[PDB]
Amino acid sequence: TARGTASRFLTSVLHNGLGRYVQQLQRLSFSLSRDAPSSRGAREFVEREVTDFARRNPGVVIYVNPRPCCVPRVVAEYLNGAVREESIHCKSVEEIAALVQKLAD
Amino acid sequence: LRSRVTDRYWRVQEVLKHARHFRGRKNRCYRLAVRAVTRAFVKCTRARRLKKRSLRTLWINRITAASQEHGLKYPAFIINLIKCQVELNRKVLADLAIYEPKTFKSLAALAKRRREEGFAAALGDGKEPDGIFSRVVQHR
Amino acid sequence: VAIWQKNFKRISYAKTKTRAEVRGGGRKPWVQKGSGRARHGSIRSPIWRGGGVAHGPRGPTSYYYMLPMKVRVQGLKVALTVKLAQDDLHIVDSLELPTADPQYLIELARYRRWGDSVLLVDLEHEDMPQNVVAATSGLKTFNLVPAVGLNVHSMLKHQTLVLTLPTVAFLEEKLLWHNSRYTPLYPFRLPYCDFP
Amino acid sequence: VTYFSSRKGKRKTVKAVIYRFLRLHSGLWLRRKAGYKKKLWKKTAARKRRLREFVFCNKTQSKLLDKMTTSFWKRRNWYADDPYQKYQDRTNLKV
Amino acid sequence: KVEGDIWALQKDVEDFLSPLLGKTPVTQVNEVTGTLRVKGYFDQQLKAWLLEKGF
Amino acid sequence: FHVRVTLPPRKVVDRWNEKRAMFGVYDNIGILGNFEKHPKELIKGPIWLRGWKGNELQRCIRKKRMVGNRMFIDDLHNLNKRISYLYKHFNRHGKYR
Amino acid sequence: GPRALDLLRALPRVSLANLKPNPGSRKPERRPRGRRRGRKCGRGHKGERQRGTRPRLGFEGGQTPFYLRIPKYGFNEGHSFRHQYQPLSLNRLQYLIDLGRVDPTQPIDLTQLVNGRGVTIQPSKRDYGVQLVEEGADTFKAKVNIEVQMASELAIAAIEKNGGVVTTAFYDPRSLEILCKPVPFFLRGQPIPKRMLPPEALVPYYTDAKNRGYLADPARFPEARLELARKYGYVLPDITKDELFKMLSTRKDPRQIFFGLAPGWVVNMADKKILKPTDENLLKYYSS
Amino acid sequence: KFTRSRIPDKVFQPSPEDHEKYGGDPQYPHKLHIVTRIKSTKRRPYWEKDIIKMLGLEKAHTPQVHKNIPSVNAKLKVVKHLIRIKPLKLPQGLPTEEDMANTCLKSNGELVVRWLLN
RNA sequence: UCGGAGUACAAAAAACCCUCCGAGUGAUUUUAAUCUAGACAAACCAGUCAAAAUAACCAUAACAUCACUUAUUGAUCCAAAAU
RNA sequence: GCCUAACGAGCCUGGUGAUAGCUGGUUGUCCGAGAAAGAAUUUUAGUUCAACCUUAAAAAUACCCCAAAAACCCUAAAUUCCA
RNA sequence: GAUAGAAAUUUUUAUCCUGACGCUAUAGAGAUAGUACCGUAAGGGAAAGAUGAAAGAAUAAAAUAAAAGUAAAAAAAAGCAAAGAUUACCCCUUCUACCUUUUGCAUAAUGGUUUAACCAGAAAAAAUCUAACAAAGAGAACUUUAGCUAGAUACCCCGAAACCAG
Ligand SMILES: Nc1nc2c(ncn2[C@@H]2O[C@H](COP(=O)(O)O)[C@@H](O)[C@H]2O)c(=O)[nH]1
Ligand SMILES: [Mg+2]
Ligand SMILES: [Mg+2]
Ligand SMILES: [Mg+2]
Ligand SMILES: [Mg+2]
Ligand SMILES: [Mg+2]
Ligand SMILES: [Mg+2]
Ligand SMILES: [Mg+2]
Ligand SMILES: [Mg+2]
Ligand SMILES: [Mg+2]
Ligand SMILES: [Mg+2]
Ligand SMILES: [Mg+2]
Ligand SMILES: [Mg+2]
Ligand SMILES: [Mg+2]
Ligand SMILES: [Mg+2]
Ligand SMILES: [Mg+2]
Ligand SMILES: [Mg+2]
Ligand SMILES: [Mg+2]
Ligand SMILES: [Mg+2]
Ligand SMILES: [Mg+2]
Ligand SMILES: [Mg+2]
Ligand SMILES: [Mg+2]
Ligand SMILES: [Mg+2]
Ligand SMILES: [Mg+2]
Ligand SMILES: [Mg+2]
Ligand SMILES: [Mg+2]
Ligand SMILES: [Mg+2]
Ligand SMILES: [Mg+2]
Ligand SMILES: [Mg+2]
Ligand SMILES: [Mg+2]
Ligand SMILES: [Mg+2]
Ligand SMILES: [Mg+2]
Ligand SMILES: [Mg+2]
Ligand SMILES: [Mg+2]
Ligand SMILES: [Mg+2]
Ligand SMILES: [Mg+2]
Ligand SMILES: [Mg+2]
Ligand SMILES: [Mg+2]
Ligand SMILES: [Mg+2]
Repeated sequence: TARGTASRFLTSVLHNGLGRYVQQLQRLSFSLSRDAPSSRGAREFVEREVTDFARRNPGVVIYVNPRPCCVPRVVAEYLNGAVREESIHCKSVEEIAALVQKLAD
Repeated sequence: LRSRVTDRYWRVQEVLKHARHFRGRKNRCYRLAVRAVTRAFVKCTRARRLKKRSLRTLWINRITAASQEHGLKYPAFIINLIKCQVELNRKVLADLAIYEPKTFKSLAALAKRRREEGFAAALGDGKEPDGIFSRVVQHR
Repeated sequence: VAIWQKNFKRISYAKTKTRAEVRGGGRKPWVQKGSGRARHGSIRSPIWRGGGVAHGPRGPTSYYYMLPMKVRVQGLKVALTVKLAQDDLHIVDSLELPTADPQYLIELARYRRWGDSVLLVDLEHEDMPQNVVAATSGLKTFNLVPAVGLNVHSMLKHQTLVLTLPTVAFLEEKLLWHNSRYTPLYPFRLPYCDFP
Repeated sequence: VTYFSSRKGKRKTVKAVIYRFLRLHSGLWLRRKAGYKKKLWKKTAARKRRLREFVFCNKTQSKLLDKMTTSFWKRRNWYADDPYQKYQDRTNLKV
Repeated sequence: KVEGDIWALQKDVEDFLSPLLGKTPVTQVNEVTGTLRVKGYFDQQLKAWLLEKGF
Repeated sequence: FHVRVTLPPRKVVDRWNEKRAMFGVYDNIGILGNFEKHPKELIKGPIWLRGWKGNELQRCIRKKRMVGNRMFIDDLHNLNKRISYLYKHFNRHGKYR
Repeated sequence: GPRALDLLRALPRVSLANLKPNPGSRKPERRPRGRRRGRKCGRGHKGERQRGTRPRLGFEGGQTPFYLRIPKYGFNEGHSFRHQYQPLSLNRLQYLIDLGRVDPTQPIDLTQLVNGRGVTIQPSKRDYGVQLVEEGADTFKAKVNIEVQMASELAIAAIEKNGGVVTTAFYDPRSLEILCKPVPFFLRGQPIPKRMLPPEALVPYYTDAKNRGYLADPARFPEARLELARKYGYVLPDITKDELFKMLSTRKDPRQIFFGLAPGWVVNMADKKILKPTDENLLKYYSS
Repeated sequence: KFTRSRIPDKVFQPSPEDHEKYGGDPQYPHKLHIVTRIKSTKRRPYWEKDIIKMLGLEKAHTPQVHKNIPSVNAKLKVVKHLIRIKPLKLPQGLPTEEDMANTCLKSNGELVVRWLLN
């Protein structure tokens, strides 16, 4: 509901895209597990295509943490200081790739 | 094996978060909130459907205002702008009326000229006289 | 086979009193009409506070069913086959040990990379050597069972299976008998022409 | 019909169905036409013959009688000189 | 009781049954079980075919 | 819907105790033992439920037939009333008929 | 062959943590919870259906029921006393002989057929043994000493063509159970009983040489065999000068259940021994 | 009682002035119909609904090409009050196999063969 | 409860405490059988037709007829006869 | 009438979870298709069939349907069956 | 008719291996208790506990300050109280509360002040799906003219006036 939630006007960060386009994704931290069955998609993503994403986007610092966690998470920190925390719990590699690309965009 | 619900707090809060800004006991009591939240959502969908109609009516009113300010009626202005193959919708026309007064006056002058050419052609009933702005340009 | 093994032995000892078994509730708490409140019969109805359970669990319930014998034999065969295929089956001879130290078995297993859990199967209960008996009596993940105690549940529970040569021959003979056998006219415990 | 008996816990059968009906193993039920012994002096020869003839039952009645009877009456019987042994089976049914 | 290339068996069965029906027979392959399921009664014909093939 | 404010003591359950390690070890006693004993004999429980399964009415009937001569007065009365209620409900109530 | 075994090498360990039933094997149960499956929960509106007080199956709402307006006629009248005989095709007998289930070198009996699983006899269901049918008489090429309870005329002709012996005998239900399952009877611990004579309805069948009755006059057997051979246009084999004439002419006493064994004997299978009564009264009772 | 309607034959006998009024050839009838459903089938009988369904006119304001044979003319007569019928005109001939993907149907009824070339 | 006409104008069906006729059988002799294709009608139960083939009469009919002929009728169970 | 504040027949306990064709209630999300009544019935406050409808499976024709065809005193809209 | 229902005849090998895919103070016994209390009596019949190693550590210490109800902080034209929105709370525009029962309810037809905890679909004969073996299937008794064995799919809660016995 629009009346129940907040609102804002359309705007760009620091006049992005005017003189040059600066990617707003600053860092991407994956927290996964090396043996939990729910982290299998995250493990396959890290094995296969985290390096390709890092090479495609050199302006974002990617951290990977294998720790004993039950739910795997991804934390996207932007140039504004905004933090977006998403759960990659039980998702396919394609779903992880789509979510990561959406966060980058 | 006795099973009881343990997440009822979150089940209640998921509904109560959408009614915090209500008035009366509907923002507190769950029984009175579920009915009010459902009505709020139904009204949200209906008003989403009606927002386009409301905004189109507002744009039409603003176009009528500007055209009458230029000494022209809205139906004549629209039909002559269409006859001039100028396919600008009501939103753009209202934007021009508010923020581009000279451009809107030029459009009104063009519409009035096309109306005059149409009236002259209808009065003459002659095929050989063709208006300068009454010519139709096909796709190229 | 694993679900059957988990379930046929189950007897749930859960029982709740219905409205006919709760102590009181023998009379109408108030008259049907005029009182202005809701109509009720027994005060032990499931609606009431101390009333009985509407459906609940009813007495000891036995979830006992018996899978067909050929299906169970095929399950045993498939468990053995997957254990061999995934390099988790090891054949030894005579199941003898030098010492009765469980730590010796621990070192041997971690040296041979057998796995965290090992199940050792011997031919007969009374013929198991005292050395391995004492070694496995003090271990949790190293479990020693006779040939007749082999089953799919434990085979899947333990990462590594260890079989002796007589145990392998016994299992082979016992499992290959059902592929070319008649249906039992009477239970096979009774005498037959070619069966004990 | 008693779906669960009080002694054995089994399913019972109504004896009227077996007393006035016959089931072939193919699933068909055979019955006698009602009124075939009533007021024969008042009926034409063709009507009397039609009443005397045996008749079958449709799907609804067959399923009803199957529900009323138990599995002992749907078994395969090999009687000595059975009149309906030739009719026990169905042939050339293209469905 | 089919062991091996059940897909090859299905191909052979459909090739054998195509002239008899005038069209490719409808078949289902259960590879985890090792079963071929053809639409229609061809039991005697398939028995004779397997006898001739040597099974 | 008030929920507890403290962490419950985490149960340290082990998967390698005696019962869990020897669960159903002789489930194939017959098949691998030159048949003398059915897996029925390994079932421990009430006398009227060893190697048998039925719905509530059948279970009550079997209990009354087997151990009904040793039940207490109120227990036997409750069993009889439950048998009567189950008979009436199963033979006279329902939708599919 | 089994490429799944090689595929399993790459796959992780098969344990209890990764187990799945076949898809479609277990249809999920559905409970009356939610918007769709609530609100009368598939029972309907008011009446007897929603309250679960419907009448019985045969009830038609007060109309005279269909299963009650039909007149009673004898269809299953006396069904529990009609004699039943399991059919055994000559085709099935030849199939059993070819596959080795029954040996033609020995006299074929009901016990031998049951052991070879060719027939299944349920004496509690009023079965009185096995009858012989002619469904495979054209391709029957075996010489056996068959022993049945009823035999078709064409089946008898087909067997005599190859040169066997057909004998029809009677077995009361007790002796029939004993013949079908001798080992349970031997573990029962009771002496072998005498074989009851057929009732008056079956005496003519078993005392005629045309049916090869076991109580029939042996002097009339060759006449019946010759008549059969002349009717069906085949030469009657010289059975007397056959190598297996003893096996073809072996017979059971009309009071005898098994071959060789006698009524009153106790077969102690644990010690592999036979106990025979010697009392005069017992012997007279068992041989009478 | 409300039933179907039989249209008399004199209804479908065109006047000599009708050809000039509607722009039709007095000699050669046209070959193909362009039929476009305008009105809804609601509050109309089930036979009219079924005729609309079998004519492929389920969706409104979408032209469909049909033959000019009496077999379909009968159904078009049955549901003539819910449709607009025009003749299909081909100034550039039938579309060839090399011009299938570059054609369009104008609102005035001529199917152009080359539509927005290049 | 059953039948005919109108309602219900032209295949079938079609309701009202709608409008009118009727039936709960008589008279007479041609005393009118068995078996079986295929059909009508029909929720079911019931109701209707019927070719060919069989034994007796012309060696060429047998559908009993008439009274508006359409209605003139009652299921199981159970009781009685002589089955 | 009165028989411990309710007597056309006290109260308590047990049968008893009496029985209700009658009223009320029947608890997660999303998706697909989707029904207004002919006959019996102490039956019209209900059930059981039929016709519709749902879920699966076999097939091949299914609706629209020009001629031609369907009664005798007069008879409309139109019906049935069909390429 | 609803329904009731055997028998003749068969099978059953000693002991430990016993605890819990039962509840955790509206649950589990009614129970802290057949006690208070209610009836002349037979009889009915409850609710009520929460700190800490130490309270012989109460100038006592830490976690939630999360239900309904209030206070902090009474209200300013207009309207099922919300939505579209808006620089902006209202002011503007639009929507005849929700279940149940009905041909049809905003209906002035029923139900509910609110919160918390309890409160209502249960059965495998025939069938469908999956799997084992297959002219045979089933770990005994049966069914079998592709069938037999196993598993999963299914059928509520409250309410009378009454009747009988002591
Ligand atoms: N008998 C019958 N009742 C219907 C049908 N359609 C709707 N109803 C009933 O009508 C009511 C709901 O009305 P609706 O929402 O259909 O306008 C409900 O009581 C429903 O059972 C139908 O096709 N047949
Ligand atoms: Mg839209
Ligand atoms: Mg009580
Ligand atoms: Mg009472
Ligand atoms: Mg009550
Ligand atoms: Mg209490
Ligand atoms: Mg309780
Ligand atoms: Mg269901
Ligand atoms: Mg269920
Ligand atoms: Mg529903
Ligand atoms: Mg509701
Ligand atoms: Mg109703
Ligand atoms: Mg209701
Ligand atoms: Mg009546
Ligand atoms: Mg049998
Ligand atoms: Mg018809
Ligand atoms: Mg004739
Ligand atoms: Mg009093
Ligand atoms: Mg009730
Ligand atoms: Mg009623
Ligand atoms: Mg839908
Ligand atoms: Mg129905
Ligand atoms: Mg016509
Ligand atoms: Mg046609
Ligand atoms: Mg009665
Ligand atoms: Mg308590
Ligand atoms: Mg509060
Ligand atoms: Mg307002
Ligand atoms: Mg309204
Ligand atoms: Mg309704
Ligand atoms: Mg009303
Ligand atoms: Mg009103
Ligand atoms: Mg009202
Ligand atoms: Mg009311
Ligand atoms: Mg109201
Ligand atoms: Mg209500
Ligand atoms: Mg109220
Ligand atoms: Mg079943
Ligand atoms: Mg009475």
